[PDB]
Amino acid sequence: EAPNQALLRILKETEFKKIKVLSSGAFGTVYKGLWIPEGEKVKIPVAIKELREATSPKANKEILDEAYVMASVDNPHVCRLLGICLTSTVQLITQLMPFGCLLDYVREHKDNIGSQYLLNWCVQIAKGMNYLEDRRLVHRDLAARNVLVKTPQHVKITDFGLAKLLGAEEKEYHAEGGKVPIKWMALESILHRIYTHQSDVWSYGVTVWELMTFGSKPYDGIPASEISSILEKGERLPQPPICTIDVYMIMVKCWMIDADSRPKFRELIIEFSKMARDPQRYLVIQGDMDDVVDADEYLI
Ligand SMILES: CN[C@@H]1C[C@H]2O[C@@](C)([C@@H]1OC)n1c3ccccc3c3c4c(c5c6c(n2c5c31)CCCC6)C(=O)N=C4
Repeated sequence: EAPNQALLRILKETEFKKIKVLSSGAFGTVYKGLWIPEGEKVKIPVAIKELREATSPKANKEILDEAYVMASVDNPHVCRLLGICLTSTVQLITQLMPFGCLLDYVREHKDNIGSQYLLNWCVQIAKGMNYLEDRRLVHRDLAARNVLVKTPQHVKITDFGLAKLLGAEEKEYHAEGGKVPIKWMALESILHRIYTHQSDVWSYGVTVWELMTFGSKPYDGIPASEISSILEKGERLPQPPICTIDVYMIMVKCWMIDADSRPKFRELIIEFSKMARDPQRYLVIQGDMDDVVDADEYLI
């Protein structure tokens, strides 16, 4: 329907100086870096992603898909794509999220994370997702590992490696085979490989649980083959200790079998917002260079 007029920006390799690896693995490597366009007199902290070295024409098709998706989103709670670089090895340039991945941030900081933070993150992610829903986009890989931390007060949804743009009002996405995170998935997904905005809500549910348990592993133990039967059984994840029944009851709703019974992201924004006005009522926690510009201030 609506034409996608997003701009894809092609950047010169000599406009950005790498600085250090921040993570390599199966997927590839990610660099901390600076982007210093033309004469513009700005330096922009960036992360440079290079889907390994291996230039198999499979690895460039995928990174180009991510870039497609990331170029089509503009929201405070969704990660910023700056452009791509067309070297032999094709590089994704995104905004640096210095504090890293939110899952590691909760593990690394429990003893210092208060309810105000937990509830604010929940609101911010719900905003990111509500906005993806507006852009008729289905994330399919929402999990705490895929949300990054720009500042502890500001998180952004990332990893669009599995995301799909729903074509002409095509209610649900029918997927191929291939590796898929089972423990974060709606049931109608694990069984029929259907993916809906409502199935994203489910993973929102597990994402919140990962936050409230400070980074625990969903169904730690249970191998992935059981997960479907276990959920048909009516079993769900346990109420985290810090969690009031108010909060946990919202998790549980994300995990209903009737997809349309679960809450809409716009509703999750509201509920978590109300809770964020009085955090200690809802979560019970012991103790409770010169020309640098952030990407979020660098517009064109
Ligand atoms: C566990 N999740 C990973 C940690 C990581 O590799 C991944 C693939 C994962 O996260 C989504 N990843 C991306 C994957 C797809 C698009 C963008 C990123 C990405 C970015 C950044 C990452 C950082 C770290 N990853 C960063 C980034 C590791 C910690 C330092 C910063 C960053 O600063 N801006 C973008």
